[PDB]
Amino acid sequence: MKLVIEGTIVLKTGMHIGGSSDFSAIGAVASPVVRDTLTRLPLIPGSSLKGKMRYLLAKELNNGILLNEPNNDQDEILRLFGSSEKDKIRRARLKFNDIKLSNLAELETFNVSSTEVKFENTINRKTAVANPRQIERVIAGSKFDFEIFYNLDDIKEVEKDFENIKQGFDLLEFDYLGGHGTRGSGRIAFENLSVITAVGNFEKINTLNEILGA
Amino acid sequence: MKLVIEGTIVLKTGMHIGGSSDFSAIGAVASPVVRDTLTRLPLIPGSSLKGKMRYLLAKELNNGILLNEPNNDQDEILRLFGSSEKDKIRRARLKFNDIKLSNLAELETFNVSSTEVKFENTINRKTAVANPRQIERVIAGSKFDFEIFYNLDDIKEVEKDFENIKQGFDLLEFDYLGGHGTRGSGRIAFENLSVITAVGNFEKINTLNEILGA
Amino acid sequence: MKLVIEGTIVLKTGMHIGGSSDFSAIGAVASPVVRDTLTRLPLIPGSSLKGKMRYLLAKELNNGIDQDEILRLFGSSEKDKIRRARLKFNDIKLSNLAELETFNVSSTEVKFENTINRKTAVANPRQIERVIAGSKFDFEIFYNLDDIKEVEKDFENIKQGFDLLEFDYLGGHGTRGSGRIAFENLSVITAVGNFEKINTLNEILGA
Amino acid sequence: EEVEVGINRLGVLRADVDNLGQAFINGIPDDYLSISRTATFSRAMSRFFKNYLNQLLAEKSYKINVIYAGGDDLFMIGAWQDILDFSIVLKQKFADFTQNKLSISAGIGMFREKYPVARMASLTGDLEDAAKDYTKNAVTLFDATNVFSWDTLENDIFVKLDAITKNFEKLDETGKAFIYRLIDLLRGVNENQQINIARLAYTLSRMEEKIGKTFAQELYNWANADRKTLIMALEIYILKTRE
Amino acid sequence: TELKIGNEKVNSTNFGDFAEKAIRGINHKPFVNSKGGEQKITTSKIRGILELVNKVYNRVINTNDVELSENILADIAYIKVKIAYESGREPVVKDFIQRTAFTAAITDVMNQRTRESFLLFARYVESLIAYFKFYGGKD
Amino acid sequence: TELKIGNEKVNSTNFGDFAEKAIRGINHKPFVNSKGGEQKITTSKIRGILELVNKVYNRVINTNDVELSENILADIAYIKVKIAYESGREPVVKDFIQRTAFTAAITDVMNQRTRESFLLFARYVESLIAYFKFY
Amino acid sequence: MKIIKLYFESPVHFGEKRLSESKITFSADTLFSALMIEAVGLGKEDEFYQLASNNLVKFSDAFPFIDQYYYIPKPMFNLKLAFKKLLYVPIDSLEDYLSFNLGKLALSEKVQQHDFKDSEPYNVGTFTFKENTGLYVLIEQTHPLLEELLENLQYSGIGGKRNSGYGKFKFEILEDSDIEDLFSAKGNRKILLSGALPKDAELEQALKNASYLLERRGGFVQSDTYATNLVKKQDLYVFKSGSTFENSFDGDIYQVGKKGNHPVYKYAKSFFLEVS
Repeated sequence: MKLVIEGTIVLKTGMHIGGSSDFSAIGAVASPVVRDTLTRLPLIPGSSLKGKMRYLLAKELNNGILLNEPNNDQDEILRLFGSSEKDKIRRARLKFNDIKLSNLAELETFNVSSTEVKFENTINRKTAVANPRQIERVIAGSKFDFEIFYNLDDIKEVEKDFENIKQGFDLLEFDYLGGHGTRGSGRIAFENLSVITAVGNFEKINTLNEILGA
Repeated sequence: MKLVIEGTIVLKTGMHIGGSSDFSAIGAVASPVVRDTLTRLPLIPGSSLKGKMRYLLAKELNNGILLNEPNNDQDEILRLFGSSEKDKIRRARLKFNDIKLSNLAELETFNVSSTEVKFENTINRKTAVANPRQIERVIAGSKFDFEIFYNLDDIKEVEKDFENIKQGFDLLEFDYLGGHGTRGSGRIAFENLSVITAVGNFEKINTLNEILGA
Repeated sequence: MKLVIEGTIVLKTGMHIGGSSDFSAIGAVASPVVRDTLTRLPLIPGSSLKGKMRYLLAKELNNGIDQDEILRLFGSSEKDKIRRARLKFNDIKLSNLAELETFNVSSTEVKFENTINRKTAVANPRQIERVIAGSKFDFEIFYNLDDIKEVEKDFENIKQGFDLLEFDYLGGHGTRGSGRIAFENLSVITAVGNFEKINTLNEILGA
Repeated sequence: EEVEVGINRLGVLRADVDNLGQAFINGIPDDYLSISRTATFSRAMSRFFKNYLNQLLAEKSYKINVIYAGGDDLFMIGAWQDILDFSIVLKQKFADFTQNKLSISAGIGMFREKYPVARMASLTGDLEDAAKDYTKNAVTLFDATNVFSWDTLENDIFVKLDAITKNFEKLDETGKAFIYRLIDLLRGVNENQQINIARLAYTLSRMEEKIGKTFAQELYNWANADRKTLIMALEIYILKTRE
Repeated sequence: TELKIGNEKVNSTNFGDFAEKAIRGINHKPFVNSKGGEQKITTSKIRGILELVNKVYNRVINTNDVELSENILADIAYIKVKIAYESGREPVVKDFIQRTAFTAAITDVMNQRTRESFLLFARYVESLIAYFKFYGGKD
Repeated sequence: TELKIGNEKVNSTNFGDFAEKAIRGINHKPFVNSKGGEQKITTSKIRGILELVNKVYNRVINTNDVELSENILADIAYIKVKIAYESGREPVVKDFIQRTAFTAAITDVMNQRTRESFLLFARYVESLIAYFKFY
Repeated sequence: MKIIKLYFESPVHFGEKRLSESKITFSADTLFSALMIEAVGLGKEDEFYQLASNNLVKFSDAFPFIDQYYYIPKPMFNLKLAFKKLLYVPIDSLEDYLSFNLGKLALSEKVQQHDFKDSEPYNVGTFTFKENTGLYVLIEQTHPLLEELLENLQYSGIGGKRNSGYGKFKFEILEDSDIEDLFSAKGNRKILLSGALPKDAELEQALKNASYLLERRGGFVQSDTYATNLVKKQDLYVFKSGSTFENSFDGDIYQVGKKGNHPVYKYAKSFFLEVS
C-alpha cells in the first residue's frame, strides 16, 4: 500500500520563496517570488518543504545540534527522507510535491492580489545612507493544500514514522518556511491534516489519522 | 494481432528526465532535460517510462519488497517487459515509444515556453552556507501523447496483462516519472487511455478498453 | 524481367542500429551506431531491413501454431530444398542531410541512460549513439521477376511486411522507445525487360 | 578474478621490431665485417626474445599468457594492468639488450572478459600497424587515435599518472566526479578551443581550495602545453581505480 | 560569425583570448574611485552581469532559427539598458564595462541579429567571468 | 510590438535607442527657466515618475492575460493625470515630458489596451531613466 | 578493344577464402560465373557459353582505377635490380617502369537472432570505394549479348554477400584509344591479365621463363539445380593475374563440376599485355 498525507499550509506571515528566471525592472522588485509558470500562481517547491522539514526533524532527533551531512542522520531520518551513502542507501518513504497556491478565489473575494511587495531598506552604519530593496512576497492568510505520498513498506515502523512526521510539522509551525524568515516572514501553520490510502485499505488507518489529527 | 495503447501523460509537477552530463555554461542552466534534437521539444524517453512502470509493477506483484535482479522477478513481469535469462527467454509484448510534447500550441496560447528553470540550493549544515543549483524542468500542465504497441501473443493472457498494465498506470499516478521526485517533481497523471487495433479488428476489444479506460 | 521497389524510410524515433568493435573511451559513447566507413554518414544496413522483414513476415504467417512464400522471398539454404532469393536488398544511406542541415542539427545524437540495481539502488549509466528522429532514408530493393503467376502474392507479402514493420522497431533497443519507422513514397519501377501489369503492383504496394 | 583493483578487462599486446629487415640483411658495416658476428646477432635476437621474455615474465608474477614470441611477431593476452605495466619493461629491456639502436613498436589493446581471440588479434594487429605508421618507434594505447612515442608514453603519461595518483589519494572527497568533468572539458577543447579553456580555468580556480593549491595550477599548465597526454593519463587513472 | 569590438574583430577563435587580455588589463592598471586607493569590481556585480546574460542564454540555446526572435532581441536591448544603468550608478562598473568592452559587443549583436552572434557574445562574457575568477580570486 | 510617439515609431527592439536620443536631446540643449540660467530636471522627479509606473508594473508582469484589466488601465489613466499634474508643478518637468514624449506613449498604451504595449512603455521609461543616470 | 568501367555506390565483399575478410578486386571467372548465372536467369546460357568458348568474348579480370588512371597488378619480372610496398602500377607506365589509395577495407559485424534462444554473431569483411574510383574490366570486341547481360547483372549484384545487401553497381563502356595501342603492340615478354591456366599439351611450352604464382580457385556451387545440396567445386589452380610469360598460351573454360544436373564452368582463358 501507499498512503497520501493530505493537509494544508496556512500562512501567518509573508513567506517569500525563491528566485526567478525573470528579468527585473529598475524601480521594481528584485528577487521575485517563485511561480508555477503555466498559471503564474505562487508556488511552494516541494524541495523547500522537504529540506526545511528534514533539517528541523533531524535537529530534534539527534537531541541538541546537528552538524553533519544529510547522509549521517539517524535511521529514522534516512528512512524517511532518503539517503545516498555509498552502500547503506535507503529509498525515500516520502514523496513531496510542488505546492501551488490553493485558495486564490478566497483571496480575490477580499479584492486583493495573490502577492504583495514589501518595502525594505538598510542603512550604512557610518554614513546613515539608506539602501532600499523591494521583495515580492506572498500575502498572509494564503492557504496551500498539499499532499505527500508515504510508502508503506514495513508495517511495524509506520507508527514511529508518522510520530516523526507529526513531530516535524509541529516543529515547522514554530519556524519559517523559506527566504527572509528571521526578518519577519515565512511563519506557517498546518491545518486539515489527515492521511488516506492510495488504493485498497490500511488496517490501522485510524491510529495514523489520530496521531496527525491532534 | 498487435494492439496500440493510446493515451496522454499530464504533468502535475516538473518531470526533469534526462540530459547530457556535460558542461553547459558557467552561470546558466545545468543538466538540461532531454529533447528531440530536430525539434528541440522536451521529451519523455520510452526507456524511462518502461523502467519506472516495471519497477512499480514488479513491486506490487511479489507483494511488498522487490530485492532482486530484473531478469527474474515475476512471470507476469517477465512476459510483459521482456527477458534475457540463459535457458529461459521470452519476448516483451510491450513496445514503448519516445514520447514528445503535444500541447505546445496550448502553451503558446498562454505565452509561456515549454520548459522552465527551477532554482535550488542546499545548506551545508556545519558552515550554514548555500550551494546553488539550477535544473531545467518541463512545466506543469505539459501533455505527452504516447503510443505503446502491445504484441498479443496469446488470447488467454491479454485480460490479465491489461489488468497489470492498469495496475502499473495506477501505481505511477502515486509516484514520480523521472528525476528529483522526492523533491516535488515528476508527478504525472495518465488520462484518455484507450486501445485500438493496428490492422484488422479484434473481437473482444471492449473488455480490454474498459478495464484500462476506467 | 526485374523490378525496383523504391521508397523512403522516415524515422519517428531513434533507430540505433549496429555495433562496431571500435574502442569506447571511458567517459564517451559505447556502442556507436553503424555508419558508412568512408563517408561517415549514418546508414541502415540492408541485412538489418531484410532480417526484420523476414522476422515479421515469418511471425505473421502460420499464426501461433518455414513456408514456401518466405523462402521464395528471402532465400533458403536448407539441406533438402534450396531456392534463389528473389529479393535483393541494398545498404540504405542517409538522404536528407541537406534537410537536416537546414534545421542546423547533426544527423546523430547521444542518448543518455542508466539501469538501477533493485537491491543496491546504485545507477549504472550508459551512452548510446543514435540517429535522430526525422531522418529520411532512400532505399532501393530489387525484385527478381522470375515467375509471373506469383508476383501478386509476393508484392502482397512485401507490403504486408512493410505495414508490419510500421508498428515495430527496425534495429536496436526498440522495446525502450527506439527504432520506430514509417514507410512513405513507395513506388515500383522496372529497369530491364518489360512487365505488363506494373500498375497493379504499384497499386498493391502504394495503396 | 585474481585482479580486484581495476576494470574487468583483458589487455592485449602485439609488438614487432621495426626496421628489422635492412638491419638483418645489411647492418654490420663493410670495414669491420664478420660472418660469425651476424650469426651472434640473429641468434642473440631470437635468444633474447625467448629466454629473457620467459624470465622477465617469471621473476614478477605477471598475469600474462604468451601466445607466441619472436623478432617478427609477439602476441600476449592478459590482464590490462600487467600488459600496460609490462610494455615499458619489455621496451626498456630490449633497449638495454640491443644498446638502444634496434627500435621497437607495439600496440596495446583492451577488450572485455569474454571476447573472441581472432577478432582480438586482428584489432590489435591493426593498432600496432597504426603505431608503426606513426615511421619510427611508437605505441598505440587502445585506439589508433592515441599514438605515443615510447619515451613520450613512459615519461609523460606515467609521471602524470603517478602525480595524479599521489594527489587524488590524499584528497578525501574529490574523485571521481571532478575527474569526469575535467575529461569532459579536456575532450571538448579539441573542437571548441576557447570556451573550454575558459571553463577549465574557472573550474581550477573554483576547486583551488579543494584539490590543492599547486595541483590545480599544474593541471592548468599541462592542459595547454601537452594536452592530449593528460586525457590518456586521466583515462587510465580511472580505469585503474574503478572498483 | 565575427563580432566587432573596436578596431580589431573577435570571433570563435579569440574571445577567450580577448577576454583574458581584457581581464589581465584590468589588473596591472585598476580603477580609482576618486580617492587615494584603487577599487576593482567585486564578484557579485559581475555575477549580476552574467546572470543578465544567462537569462537570455537559457532560452537561446533551445531555439531553431539562425536569426533571433523579436522577444529575444527585446531582452538583448533591455540587457543593454540594464548595463548602461548599472554602469552609470557606480563608476567602478563603468570602468569594467568600457575596458572589457561590453556595450559595443551588445550593439553589434543587435546589428547582426543572428543566433551565432549572441552565442559568441555569451561565450565571451562567460570567458570574461571565468578569467576574473581565475586571476586573483577571493574565495 | 507597436507604440507611436509622433510620426516616428518605437517598438520592442528599439526603445534603448530612442531613450539615447531622448536624453541626448535633453542634454546638449537643456531647459531655460525663464532666466538666462540653465536648469535640468532632478533625479527625484523622474524617478517618482518611475515609481508611478512601477506601481502598475508589479501587477502586470505578474499576470497572464493578453488584454489589460480595467483596474490596471484605470491606474494607467491615473499615471497620465499625475503626469499632467507634476507637469503643472514645474516647467522643467513640462519640457522633460514634452521632449521625451511621455504623454504620447501613455496615450498609445490607453489606445491599444494590450499587455505588451504597457510592458514596452515600462521598458521605455526604465530606459529613459537608465540613460539619465548614465550621463 | 573496349573498356568496362564499374562504379560501385555500395560496399563490396569479394571473398577469397572466408567471409570475415575481403579483397579489393574480383577475378575473371567470378565475372564469368556472374554472367552465366544471370544468363541462365535469361535462358540464354548455352549460346553465351558458345560465345565464350570460341574467343569472341574474352575479358580480363577486374583492376583498380582512379580518375583517368587505369591500374594493373605489379608485373613481376626476373628483375636483377621505397616502391616495394606498392601493389598496383598504372597500365601505361610500364615503359617508365623499365599517392595510390582507393577506398578502405571495413569489417561489418552482424548477428542472427533466434527467438527462444541466444543470438549468434557473424562478421562480414567489406570494401568501400572512394567517390571518384572503382573497378574496370578489359574486354575486346564487345558483343550485344554481354552488353545486355551486364545491363541486367547490375540489378542482381556482383560480389559475395548477396542478397544482403552489398554488391551493386552501375556500368558504362567508355572505350579508350590511349591504351588500345598498348594491346596492339608486340614485345618479347607478355604479362598476364586474368586468372588463367593453359591446356595440358601446352603447359610445358607456356612454362619456360615464367614468373607466376598459383592460386587455388574453388568454392561452392551457387545454384538451385546442382544436386540438392551445397557441393564444393573441383578446386582448379590457375596462374595469378600479375604473371609474366615470354611465350603466349591460350587458356580454356574448364568444367569444374561433373556431378550435378548441369555443368559448372570456370573461366581460365588468357589475356596478355605485350611489352618489350
